[PDB]
Amino acid sequence: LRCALGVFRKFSRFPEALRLALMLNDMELVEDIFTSCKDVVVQKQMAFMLGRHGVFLELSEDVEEYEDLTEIMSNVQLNSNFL
Amino acid sequence: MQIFVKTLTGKTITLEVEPSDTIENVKAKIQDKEGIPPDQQRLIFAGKQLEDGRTLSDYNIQRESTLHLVLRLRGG
Amino acid sequence: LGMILLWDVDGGLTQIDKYLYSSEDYIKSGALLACGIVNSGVRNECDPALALLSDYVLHNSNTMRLGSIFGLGLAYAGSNRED
Repeated sequence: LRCALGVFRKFSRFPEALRLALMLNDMELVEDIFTSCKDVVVQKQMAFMLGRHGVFLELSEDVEEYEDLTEIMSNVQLNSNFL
Repeated sequence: MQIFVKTLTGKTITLEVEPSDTIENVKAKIQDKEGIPPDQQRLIFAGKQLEDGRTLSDYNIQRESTLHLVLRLRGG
Repeated sequence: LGMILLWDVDGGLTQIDKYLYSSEDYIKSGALLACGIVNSGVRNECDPALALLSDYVLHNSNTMRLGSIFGLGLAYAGSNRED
């Protein structure tokens, strides 16, 4: 089901290990199929429970799936302005 | 005159230019210091995009004002 | 005025400057503190060391010394930038 990872291992980020959910931030970047659940998990990574993630999505596939980060950053925030 | 070119890498670049100089000459100076060609270079002044066809005076760029440096980022 | 244009990057710096230029310790340091309110959550290139650092280096006195560090710690609260 794999889409309740980021919001419900913010449960698991602080007490166990800060790298553990960062290893699950890696597990986000592993299950790259395809865009839809990929988009929605990382929606919350910007302005919903934390930020400080905008250095981990400038990898070698900067086309649209690793150009989500800019759209994660301020364009869906502009959609929250479009609210 | 001196100006400031601030990167997004926390690094500030100083260049000696003249107020009538074009933007592409400044990017050529950036290439002289760094080796990055100007097509891979983007410059932002107070949230405004700079065009190589105009001068520093056209954007009212004066002594030791702060620029922004973002790089061309293409993948695949 | 920072609450008035909230979650913004497009025109928040433009609305401050029409009431910024008064040569006052109290009007500017409230208006430049409002600049950290507008970009709160954008964390793009607005002023990592551009405007509120130019506010802070004015200091020998009242809220120029004070009202410049509150805005950046607000706008970059979601940051973990060490610099």
